[PDB]
Amino acid sequence: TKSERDQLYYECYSDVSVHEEMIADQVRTEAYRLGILKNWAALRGKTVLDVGAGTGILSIFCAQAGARRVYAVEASAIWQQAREVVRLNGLEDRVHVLPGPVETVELPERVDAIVSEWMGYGLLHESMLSSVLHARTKWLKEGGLLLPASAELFVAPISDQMLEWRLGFWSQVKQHYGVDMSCMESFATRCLMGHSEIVVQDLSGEDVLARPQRFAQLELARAGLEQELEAGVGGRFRCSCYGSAPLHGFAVWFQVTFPGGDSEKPLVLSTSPLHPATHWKQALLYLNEPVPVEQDTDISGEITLLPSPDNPRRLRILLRYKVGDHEEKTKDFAMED
Amino acid sequence: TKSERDQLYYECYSDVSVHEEMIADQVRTEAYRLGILKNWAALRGKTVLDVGAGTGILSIFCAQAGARRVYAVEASAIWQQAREVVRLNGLEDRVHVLPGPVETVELPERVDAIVSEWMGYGLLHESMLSSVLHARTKWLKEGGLLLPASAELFVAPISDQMLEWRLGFWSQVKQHYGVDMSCMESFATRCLMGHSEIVVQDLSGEDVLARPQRFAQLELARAGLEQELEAGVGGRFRCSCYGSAPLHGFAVWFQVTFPGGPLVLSTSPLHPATHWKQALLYLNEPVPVEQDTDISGEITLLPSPDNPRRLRILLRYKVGDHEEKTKDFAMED
Amino acid sequence: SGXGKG
Repeated sequence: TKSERDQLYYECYSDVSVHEEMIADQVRTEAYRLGILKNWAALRGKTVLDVGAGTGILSIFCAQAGARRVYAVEASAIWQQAREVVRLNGLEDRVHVLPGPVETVELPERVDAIVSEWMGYGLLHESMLSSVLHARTKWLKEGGLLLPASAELFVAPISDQMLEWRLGFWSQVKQHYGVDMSCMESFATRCLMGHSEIVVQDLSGEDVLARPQRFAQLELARAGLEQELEAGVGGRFRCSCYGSAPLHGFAVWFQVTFPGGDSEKPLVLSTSPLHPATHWKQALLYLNEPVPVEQDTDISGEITLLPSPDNPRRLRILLRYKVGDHEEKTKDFAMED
Repeated sequence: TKSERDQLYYECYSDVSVHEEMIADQVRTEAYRLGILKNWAALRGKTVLDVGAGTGILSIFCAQAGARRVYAVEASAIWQQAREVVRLNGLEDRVHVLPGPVETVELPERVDAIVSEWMGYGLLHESMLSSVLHARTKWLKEGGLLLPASAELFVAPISDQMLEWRLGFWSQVKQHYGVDMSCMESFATRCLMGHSEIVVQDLSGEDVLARPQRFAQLELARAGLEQELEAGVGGRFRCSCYGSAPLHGFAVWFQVTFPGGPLVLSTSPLHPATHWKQALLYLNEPVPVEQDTDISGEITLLPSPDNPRRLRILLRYKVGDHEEKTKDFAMED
Repeated sequence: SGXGKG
């Protein structure tokens, strides 16, 4: 039900813990602060719409960069906290916290820029991007600024060292307690790998088994992007493994890019396992069991990110993949609750 | 509905992660191992029922203690894994995995001893003790052994350093990003403290604000224990604070004791951490306390009306000269 | 862990 689903989604942002997690993510929050500041020349003395303003922090960054008027639109009850944060910082004459969905807000003017932090796990979980695109079409002046301006999706095959340790735990029990439990390994593999949920977990370079590849890109100014979201975002990929390891599946992550403005140097916010950890971690797609691979084993496939039929805000990923000389396989995943 | 609820409960143990967590808990697993093996004199050549045998590990310890036979009863689908574990260890001749609830299993014979790891968060969440007591009445021989034999419940007032950090986070935003968010602290306090859920979280001794107080003791052989569980187990407590701190509420924890062959498995914050952590009961907001501030109260652990396996805690408390207050908590999901 | 889980 939409009244329930959307209402409950916005109510999840009315609690402190999610905002604590987002604002405690210094990689994310500083990237926005600096990406906004990089665009001082387009923002100073100009007007901004903040889509999904939360506690108001990004709208405040825009005012500190010199924006004349910021419309901070927030559909959850957290807008009331944003109103107090804005006043606490001496900004209520310029930054206007507006309750409700951006889809129905009525601003007194089109704006020079939109800022929004709309990205969920696996980039598109929560399905907020459509709201930003709706706001761009309705409210952004021609040639106006979008912050960030684009997103890119990346994949790499992985050998998850933590998963390997959890599966190997059962073969270690005998040395610790004198009871052989090595026969539990197949059961543990079915439980931890055989399900069909997208798993949000932090990896490192030690887990990455081949050079990461971009498999899709989302340029927010593009008119056709809304319908691509409905049909599925993604693409084919092909890589060659660095070395021998048990292949456990794939990690999907994203980056977003802020235009460089006067500096002519764009700022990239990345969620790669090769870069500092963020609250988004990575989105892990486990195969049903490990598959041994070696140096120069080719792995290919196709990944599609779709809204789930049951809940339009729940990310589904359809994976098709081929490891080496093995048969083509498929697996259909949905975001873990 | 009871049949669907019991099936869902047993199913929650059919997944590997909970068994991994329990067996990876070295404090718990070593304590049960030693509690069993140190009872070799009473188990040698005797028969054992393992109530809720899980993967079968405790049944194997009983065999190592010298048991002549172990009936390992397990209601979740994990019984299939226990049967494989028993075979891999060469013990199918003397450890017999029997699937299903212990309340309806048909054992071949009464037993000399029961072993069971039945404790939930806050000791009684899951309400598995009644199953062990049912098995004792039905299957334990006169004078038979129960491992563990007793449980004790403790409470202490706490100043949760992690909660303090989370509440103070909002006053630190200005230093990180140049935006003052200190006004969020009251909102954060309502969100994190103002609910009525029991929070399972691990504390350290640093968080304990007064000498812990034992408020109940459960001798598992004692007559009528079943009906006490339904009516609520608990007791009154009083204590005096160590020093000045914001009181955030109370922590409840437990220990169990094995006949000595006495070995105690503790879940106290003052002892090594276990997967049970502690059960935290937060007041609606912090209350300042000082050295020798007196705190008294009463704690009752009950089944929740809506779900007999969900722990409810009724708290009455009085801090110093403040008025007596109550708060009614139910286990977080 | 719980962003957008609503």
